[PDB]
Amino acid sequence: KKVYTTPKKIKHKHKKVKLAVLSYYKVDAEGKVTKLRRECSNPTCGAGVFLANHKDRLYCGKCHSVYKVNA
Amino acid sequence: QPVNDFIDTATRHVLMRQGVLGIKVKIMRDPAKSRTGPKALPDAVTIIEPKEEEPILAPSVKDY
RNA sequence: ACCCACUCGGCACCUUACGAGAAAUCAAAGUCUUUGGGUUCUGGGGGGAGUAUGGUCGCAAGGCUGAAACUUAAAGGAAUUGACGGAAGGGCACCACCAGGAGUGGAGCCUGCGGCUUAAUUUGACUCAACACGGGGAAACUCACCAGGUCCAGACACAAUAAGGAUUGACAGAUUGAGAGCUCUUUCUUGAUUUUGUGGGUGGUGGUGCAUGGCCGUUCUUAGUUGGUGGAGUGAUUUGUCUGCUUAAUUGCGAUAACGAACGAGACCUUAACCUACUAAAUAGUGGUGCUAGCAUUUGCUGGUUAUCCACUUCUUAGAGGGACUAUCGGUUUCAAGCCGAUGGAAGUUUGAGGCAAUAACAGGUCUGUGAUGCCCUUAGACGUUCUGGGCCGCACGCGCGCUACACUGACGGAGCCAGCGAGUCUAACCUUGGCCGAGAGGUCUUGGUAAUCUUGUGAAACUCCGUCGUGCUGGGGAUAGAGCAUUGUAAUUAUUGCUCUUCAACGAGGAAUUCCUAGUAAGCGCAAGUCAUCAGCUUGCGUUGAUUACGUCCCUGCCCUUUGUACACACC
Ligand SMILES: [Mg+2]
Ligand SMILES: [Mg+2]
Ligand SMILES: [Mg+2]
Ligand SMILES: [Mg+2]
Ligand SMILES: [Mg+2]
Ligand SMILES: [Mg+2]
Ligand SMILES: [Mg+2]
Ligand SMILES: [Mg+2]
Ligand SMILES: [Mg+2]
Ligand SMILES: [Mg+2]
Ligand SMILES: [Mg+2]
Ligand SMILES: [Mg+2]
Ligand SMILES: [Mg+2]
Ligand SMILES: [Mg+2]
Ligand SMILES: [Mg+2]
Ligand SMILES: [Mg+2]
Ligand SMILES: [Mg+2]
Ligand SMILES: [Mg+2]
Ligand SMILES: [Mg+2]
Ligand SMILES: [Mg+2]
Ligand SMILES: [Mg+2]
Ligand SMILES: [Mg+2]
Ligand SMILES: [Mg+2]
Ligand SMILES: [Mg+2]
Ligand SMILES: [Mg+2]
Ligand SMILES: [Mg+2]
Ligand SMILES: [Zn+2]
Repeated sequence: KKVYTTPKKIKHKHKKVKLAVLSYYKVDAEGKVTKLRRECSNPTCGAGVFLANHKDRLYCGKCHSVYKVNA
Repeated sequence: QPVNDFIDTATRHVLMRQGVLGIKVKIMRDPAKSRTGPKALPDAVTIIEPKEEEPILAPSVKDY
């Protein structure tokens, strides 16, 4: 045929990071638990799901994308 | 037309290790049994066999 | 000198074969496994080789005598069937000529092929049997090519990572052609579906048509193939299946060691022709009758009225039959098959035109029709796939199929005004009458039709009539180009197509060459269908107008058949 060319640099992938996560939650000296990072008021995302804190920006990841609640 | 009428053909493709073979089968059915269609080939010309006669016999006539 | 009969001894031929032979053949090549008249000579698989060496003869060239080592499974003979020939004899044919028609080859354009060019201009096919062919009319799609961007749709098995999370998704920004979370920033989300690896798959318009199937094209506009019983031959085989004649035909007559048959041809089938005979029909149509318009008026003539009734089946439709068998007569001929003319006939060229079509051959074409396929290649920075954009159309030029033309048998303008084959919309937007609007193209409102019911009498075009023009590249011709309007489509730029004004090229009948064709044919002329969102200068069919000239031949060319040669048989590649 011909085979091979390229100006180098092959595109990578994604990794989906790591994180030993959900430490976000705070429980006092025996033992009241207060939620850090607000949860989402979407009837398809029963308030377990949380909102990520960017700039301006609070974001529901469970809404696979949807909805942009912002404080 | 008798081909349409009397022969039945089928080709099948037998897929073997080294390549494939084409099988064709032809069957010609007995026309004389045709049940529902020409009972013979268009070719076929039968003459009915005559009857050995004993003629002569001077006139005469029967009454009923 | 000649004729007849005979007889010795010659050179030969003819016919037979008791007989001989592997056969071809042989009065010897017979009297041979039932093997002996006398005698001379030579051979013992093929090469090596009539070579080496010695002897001998020769002026020489060379003659006579004449080894081995080694190598090799065949060399060879006769005949049979094929296959092939740049040998001979016959034939067959408008993919051959003859007699001609209409042209192509010259021009502009259309369209395929080469070539060049190019990021790419995807590719197959190259004598008939590649080149308007791949149904191949490509704007995306198609698509295979090029510039680039996603995705896995990577079955399954083992293994590894790993619930303290194997993996999935993303808003905004960056980024990107892109409102692709492709990647990145950032930080939620998801929950064992995936991920990583190896093994194994899988897709592929990747290769191989010289690995195959299937299909197709070609030989073939051809006429060939085969067995029964008998004849011939040790046998393979042959005869039948053939000199002749005849036919489109191994179609038949006839001849005849053959007789009588089967495949292919013919028969058969489809379509076009003929039925005042049959069965009928408001999805076909006629006459009558009403209701009714116009003109005449003397009853008349010409129309309207998907039912106002009655009858019919000639025209239309399609079931069942019938019809033609080259019939009658005659001429010709081996008075055979047949051919020829005349009459009759719807029809007498296989009635015209098709479908189907044996055995066999080709390294014909097709893996780019197929979830037909072997093998090879490739498989996550893909040759998988999809998205965006370009390309198949690129233009010094060679070649092929075409379209339009060079005008006055014409162009133009009004008017007459007639086909046949077709096709159309369900979970959809197909075929479109009618009314308005619009110069046109078209637009808009409605409408009938899943259809002999409506489009549609498809009022098609050539054509016919009356005019204008008047031989002047003219008002023949309409290439090229400008400017505008619309239609299809997400998209029209490299201009899909349609309309309008303008621009008005070559072309003044085409060198060498070359194609096609014999009657409702050639030629001219348009239509429907295929393709199709849109695009036919292409095709498959259809009807319309409708000739000239053969009704012969072997000169050219192509093929077939005999004879004949062969050391070919993988068969002259
Ligand atoms: Mg021979
Ligand atoms: Mg001629
Ligand atoms: Mg000429
Ligand atoms: Mg594309
Ligand atoms: Mg794997
Ligand atoms: Mg592997
Ligand atoms: Mg494939
Ligand atoms: Mg082949
Ligand atoms: Mg093949
Ligand atoms: Mg090839
Ligand atoms: Mg002919
Ligand atoms: Mg015998
Ligand atoms: Mg023969
Ligand atoms: Mg009738
Ligand atoms: Mg007559
Ligand atoms: Mg080949
Ligand atoms: Mg194929
Ligand atoms: Mg092309
Ligand atoms: Mg052609
Ligand atoms: Mg006119
Ligand atoms: Mg206007
Ligand atoms: Mg309706
Ligand atoms: Mg002019
Ligand atoms: Mg003109
Ligand atoms: Mg069309
Ligand atoms: Mg085409
Ligand atoms: Zn939410």
